[PDB]
Amino acid sequence: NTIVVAASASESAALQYLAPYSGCTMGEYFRDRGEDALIVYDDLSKQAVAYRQISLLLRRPPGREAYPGDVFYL
Amino acid sequence: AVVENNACEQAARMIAMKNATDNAGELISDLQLIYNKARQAAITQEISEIVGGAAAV
Amino acid sequence: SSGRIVQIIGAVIDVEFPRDAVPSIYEALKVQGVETTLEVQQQLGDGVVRSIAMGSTEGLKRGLNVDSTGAAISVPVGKATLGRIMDVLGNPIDEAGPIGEEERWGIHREAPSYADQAGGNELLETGIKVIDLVCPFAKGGKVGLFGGAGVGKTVNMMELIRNIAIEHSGYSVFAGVGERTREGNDFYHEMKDSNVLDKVALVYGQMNEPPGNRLRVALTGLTMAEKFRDEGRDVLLFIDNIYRYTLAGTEVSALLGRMPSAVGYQPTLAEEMGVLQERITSTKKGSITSIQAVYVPADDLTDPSPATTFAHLDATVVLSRDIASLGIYPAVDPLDSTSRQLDPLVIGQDHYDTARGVQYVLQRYKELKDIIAILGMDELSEADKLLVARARKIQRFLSQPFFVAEVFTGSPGKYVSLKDTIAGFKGILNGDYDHLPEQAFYMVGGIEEAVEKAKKL
Amino acid sequence: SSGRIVQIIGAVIDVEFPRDAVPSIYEALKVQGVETTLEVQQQLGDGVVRSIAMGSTEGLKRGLNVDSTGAAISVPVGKATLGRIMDVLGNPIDEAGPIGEEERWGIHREAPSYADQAGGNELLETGIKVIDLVCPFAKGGKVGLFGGAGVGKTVNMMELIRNIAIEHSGYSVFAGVGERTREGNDFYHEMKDSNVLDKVALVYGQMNEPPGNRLRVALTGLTMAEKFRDEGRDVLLFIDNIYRYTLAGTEVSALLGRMPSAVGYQPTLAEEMGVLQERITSTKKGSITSIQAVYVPADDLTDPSPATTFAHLDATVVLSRDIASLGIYPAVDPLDSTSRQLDPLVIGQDHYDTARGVQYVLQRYKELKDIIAILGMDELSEADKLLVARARKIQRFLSQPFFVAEVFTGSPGKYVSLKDTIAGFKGILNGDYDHLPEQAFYMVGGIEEAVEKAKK
Amino acid sequence: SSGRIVQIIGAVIDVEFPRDAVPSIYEALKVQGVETTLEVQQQLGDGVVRSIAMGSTEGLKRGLNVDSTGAAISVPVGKATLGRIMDVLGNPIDEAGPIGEEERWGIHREAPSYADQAGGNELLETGIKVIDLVCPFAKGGKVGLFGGAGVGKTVNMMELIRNIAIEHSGYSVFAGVGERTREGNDFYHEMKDSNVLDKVALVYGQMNEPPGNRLRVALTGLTMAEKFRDEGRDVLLFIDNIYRYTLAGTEVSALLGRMPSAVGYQPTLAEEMGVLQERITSTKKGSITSIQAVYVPADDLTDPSPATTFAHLDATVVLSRDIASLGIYPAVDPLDSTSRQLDPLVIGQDHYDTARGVQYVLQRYKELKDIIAILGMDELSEADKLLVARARKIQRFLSQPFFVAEVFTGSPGKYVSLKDTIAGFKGILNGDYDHLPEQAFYMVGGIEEAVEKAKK
Ligand SMILES: Nc1ncnc2c1ncn2[C@@H]1O[C@H](COP(=O)(O)OP(=O)(O)O)[C@@H](O)[C@H]1O
Ligand SMILES: Nc1ncnc2c1ncn2[C@@H]1O[C@H](COP(=O)(O)OP(=O)(O)O)[C@@H](O)[C@H]1O
Ligand SMILES: Nc1ncnc2c1ncn2[C@@H]1O[C@H](COP(=O)(O)OP(=O)(O)O)[C@@H](O)[C@H]1O
Ligand SMILES: [Mg+2]
Ligand SMILES: [Mg+2]
Repeated sequence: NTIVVAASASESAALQYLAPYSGCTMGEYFRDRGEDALIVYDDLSKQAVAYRQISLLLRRPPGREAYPGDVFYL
Repeated sequence: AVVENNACEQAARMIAMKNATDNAGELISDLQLIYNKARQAAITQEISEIVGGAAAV
Repeated sequence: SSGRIVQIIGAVIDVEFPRDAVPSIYEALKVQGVETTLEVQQQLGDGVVRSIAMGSTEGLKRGLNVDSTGAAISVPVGKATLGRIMDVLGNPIDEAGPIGEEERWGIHREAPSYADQAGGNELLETGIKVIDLVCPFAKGGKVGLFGGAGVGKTVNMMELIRNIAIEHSGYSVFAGVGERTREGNDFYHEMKDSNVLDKVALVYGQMNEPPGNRLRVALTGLTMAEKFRDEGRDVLLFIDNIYRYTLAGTEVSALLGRMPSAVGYQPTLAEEMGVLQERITSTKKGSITSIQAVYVPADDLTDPSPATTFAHLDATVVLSRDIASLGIYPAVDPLDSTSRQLDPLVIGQDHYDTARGVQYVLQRYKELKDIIAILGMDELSEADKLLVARARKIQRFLSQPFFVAEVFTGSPGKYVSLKDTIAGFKGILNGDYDHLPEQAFYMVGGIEEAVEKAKKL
Repeated sequence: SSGRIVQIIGAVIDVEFPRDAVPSIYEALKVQGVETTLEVQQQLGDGVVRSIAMGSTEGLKRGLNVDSTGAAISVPVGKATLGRIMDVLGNPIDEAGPIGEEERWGIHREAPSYADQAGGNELLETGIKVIDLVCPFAKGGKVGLFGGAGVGKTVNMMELIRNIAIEHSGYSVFAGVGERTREGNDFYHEMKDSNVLDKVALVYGQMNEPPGNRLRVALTGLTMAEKFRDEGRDVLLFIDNIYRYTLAGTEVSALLGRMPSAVGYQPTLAEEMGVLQERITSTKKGSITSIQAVYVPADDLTDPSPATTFAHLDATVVLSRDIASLGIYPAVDPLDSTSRQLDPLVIGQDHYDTARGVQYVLQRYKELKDIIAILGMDELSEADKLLVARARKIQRFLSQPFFVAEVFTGSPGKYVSLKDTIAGFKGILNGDYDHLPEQAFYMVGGIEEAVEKAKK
Repeated sequence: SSGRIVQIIGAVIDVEFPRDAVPSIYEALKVQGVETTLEVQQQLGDGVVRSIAMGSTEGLKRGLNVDSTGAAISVPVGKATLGRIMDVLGNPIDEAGPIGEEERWGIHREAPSYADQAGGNELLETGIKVIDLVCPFAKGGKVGLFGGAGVGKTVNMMELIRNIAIEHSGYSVFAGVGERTREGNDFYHEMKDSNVLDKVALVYGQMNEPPGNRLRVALTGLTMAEKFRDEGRDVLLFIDNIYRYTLAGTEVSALLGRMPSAVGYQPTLAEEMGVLQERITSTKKGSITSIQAVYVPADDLTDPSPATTFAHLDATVVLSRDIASLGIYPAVDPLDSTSRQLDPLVIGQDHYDTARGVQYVLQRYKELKDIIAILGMDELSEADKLLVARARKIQRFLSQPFFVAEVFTGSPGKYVSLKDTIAGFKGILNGDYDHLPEQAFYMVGGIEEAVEKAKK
């Protein structure tokens, strides 16, 4: 009954940033056809660390704890 | 013997509350050193964030 | 003449125009072929303007032609906005067709003048006991509901909308700024079921929208409330999160080329706060009663964003994390919340001595709590024991069941009048209920219900 | 073809190449005169690569000719590495001749796949009472020994090497990453004197080295352990300070042109930790059991380098300066040390119930510290007084004399089996030794030695 | 050759010069047609120097011609500075005409060398009994001065000025760093009415001045004290707050765009403290001894500004409200004041035994005062009552009439030598004067004046 989506620790930070949106799209297939789905994001903090790395290496200007300003929007 | 034991009870209560006041002041001095360390670290972290934000703009 | 997009970094887009046709500051711009609007923030020189999108940047490329409208973002105003849901641009986001307005207004405006100001002192009864006791509201006044995440700002705002706006003879504007889509749908069906929706205009920009929407949606709602105020009417205005206007201004700020101020904020924090807050006020033409809930980050009232919001309000209601964590709701801290109408010439002498007596007994018990936590109850004097028992009964009697919170408590809600509140708190303060247990005053309503509950323990 | 040095700032050297001959990322380069090895990190454009030297940069000038080798840094692997000491480049540093290897492996490779992962929960007995009680180990598992400066990390690892060597018959790789040169000489002469040197391969890049050597030496030791794992063996990997890999990535980070992250760290911190830590695992071909010492800066566990290190491990042993200041060694905080093998379907219900009861008694003792400091033990209730008495006997019985700590004290070391540890802590928790004094529970092996120490 | 102003941002002015006539670091520049002086901080390249204005920049434009003086800021030195108020440039700010000096000196110079140190640990006699007994001053030493306002700081400073001028044939220089204008006018009129104005040279750098003036005003007063030291004298130098010197360094370093250090301070904090404090020494010609009042930020002694300041201080004098409420003047706490010279290798065994005996008797009286407060005088023994009587006699003998306080006390002032202080306090400590009442020991000079006071 479960799809497992994995973006582990030695993979690229882009795939670690894009894994909750991809699993959300896979969960949203069942939502759009009148069925019910449940999703776990087991670390959103590590997704924020991966997006902080991508934002610092693109030289976007940082804020509190060197996180980008759009991280709440993330 | 009962009245003299009551006076000895009040003298022991005097010694115990003086000891409780002194140990409370010892814990206050230790926590004040921890507070001054945290205040200095908070000022240093806020200045590092302001300087790193200003260097990227 | 038209410009072209030269740079897209996040929500911030740079457009190059010819040198005789540079758009002004806060001019709306239309991207050709994609349904997106840009608002000009800065003029950078050499024909280049820097702007924020009022939509998603996924379909945008460099090289796209951009037209200028010659004016600011204009939204519909009038009584055609009543009963409708609009976005930041004034387009309808229900499915009820087009808005048939007769007038459009730009969202950027001056504050009213010093000579235009008018302040009354008429009391506005709420039916919540702690709000009627320690923070009395004013008709055409400004109300803040400060508090952290989860302490009850939205439930308190829904109880004030039930106890004020349903029996209000005038019009209302609700502005959802950077909040949950589920709560926005829940409120629309609640005003639709109660036959109240025909007097209320809804303006929504949710938390998943681009930062440009969340930056201007409060200006859109205030523009419709300004048209209703300058028509001569008495207007209500509810903003569920005015902090989200600030936070979206954080999100664009260093990408606009600003160096950061303290605690990571924009350096223009107080000026952007004052430009929005100085237009909300009541004038000599009409009156606006505004209720705004203010988010407090990590329950820190000395964080700079709520500390700049504290000076703009007439009546401040501060919700405590500690009191909600003791299971007590509405969870208003009665020592940290003040009001300008807490004056003996406004509410009378009796109300003022009851409120200051409650605050004195609670401030005394705040200093006695750790002493009972270390040594125990028996080690105090007799007046301390009587004052701690009367204070715990005061802290349980400040609680109240709500009509909008019956899905959370299971128990029905109560409306308590001002005189019932003053008589009940005076009866607890005078020692007329020193024989009842402290659990009899928890979630009851009037003082008679506490007496009825004490016979069931 | 050949390039020319255009920039030297510290350990970081920019080399300009011709445009059809730009070397790849992680390619080794050689300076033509001095034979300094460089390793390419970035391609900046314009023919220019940005690299990190594997050695000293004093004496180098702009304009020197640099050759490219065409491949990465390759170290000797196999049977010939055993008994030998090598540096980061694979050169021998033990004055014993060349290494007679048959193959060399590059030090950069990918992690093994998800389908190649191996599960297992077979218990590894360590002989240390607190480690076997509250955070037990597994074969093919991963161990962190967290702790601040001078709290014991190396003493515990030397005891874990000595007791894990009893029931293990395969090979071992020991990697010194940024620690004391005197500790490397002592461990080599100890293994050479007791004739276990021919099973252990030694790699050392210590505190005296330039930060490229400290940045890349753990990859060399892991490459040798990966060759032993991919021959189908069961191997032990010991790394003294993995924190010192990370700090070497601090020292070159601003010289590589990066904007700093929080508290001055590199922005690629979790990715460098993940790319190193995901190669350490057991696979279906063979198994690696790994013990790593992990430094905690300024005794702060919420510093980002240990806080990123915590989720890469199966068992976590946290040491404390307060417990060592009470005189208790091996100084393990039992309320901060966890492992995934503490689970009733792995170790049984009895051992799990004894460990949960010990942690309950120590947590309720930790909650009474300020009220015991202000008013004393006399104003507690009677069950609270009994629990403080049993808690001090548990805290004294968690200490143990070590075989490697025989030089510090003169008391002989003890090996305690798991059954005696479960029976002794169960007998303390049940009330069987409420008549014993608490100082009889200090620095003994079994509960029977506490019984003989009580009659003295 | 002259230059032109190219940039005005606040008090920071950039001036462009021709390439063969770039002026030196710390050179004084003059704007043509205006009364504005600039001090060069940095050389930026292409002839452009970055400088700090020593006044208001309102009304300055780009394009103004700027002349170079060829040297640093040069102040008048010698006997003509005595009795006069001056600013940081040495211009008079009293309305009393020009200073008639014979010599001008620049304010930047090195510390005296290793071979120019005088040697030994020679004491400076102040004539005050509590200072020469409990916290003795060294020649070339540094004195931290603590306490608030209204407890007699200014009266102690005028008495030190009068004592070093009359009894030791030396001079004094006051440097007010961050001087409030109301208190400087008050201090000037108090020194006219106490006849000590002609013994001290006054330099003020006021609070409403830009922070380079408040940075260089102590160097101006130290230059005048160096000329007085090089005439063969023993000089006192008073610094009104050293924390405002540190904060003016923070402000000047923030205006130049330097990256700030820990807790907000300048990264050159210890160096800018050391350039000022290493010039205050004892040399082979004469000595300068400094008295500097210290503010502590947030009551934190481990803050970087008092931690850098306390590394240079040789003594501390703590002023107390509770001693001044008892009528005892000067209000120096004998238990809280410390000295590095209070050491039996420095001052001998006899002075050390008398001072530690006085400090033990006052500490035992301090705890017995709480005993008398908790349970009454009947709890104490005969030896405790004898120590209370001797301690009240010691506590009243620490008071002394001053020559600058004869309006206040209504008595003639006294100068007490160190020999008479050690002999008098030894005579109280040995029980030689137990037959005298305690009120004879109040406000006299030596112990013989207390003996003739107890006949009246
Ligand atoms: N008056 C109340 N009675 C009962 N539960 C309440 C009350 N107010 C809040 N709560 C509980 O706390 C939650 C958070 O309240 P909410 O108004 O959503 O907080 P906020 O808007 O401040 O984030 C509610 O959903 C409910 O579970
Ligand atoms: N088990 C032990 N018994 C006695 N002393 C110990 C023990 N463990 C550590 N110590 C003491 O602590 C010191 C530091 O230990 P070490 O392992 O070098 O610490 P770390 O690796 O954390 O820097 C030892 O040299 C010794 O003095
Ligand atoms: N030596 C002294 N004898 C008598 N009274 C003194 C003496 N020194 C100070 N006082 C009293 O203390 C008060 C404060 O002195 P002052 O030096 O002016 O402190 P501040 O300069 O901080 O105001 C004076 O008004 C004076 O009455
Ligand atoms: Mg809410
Ligand atoms: Mg070690």
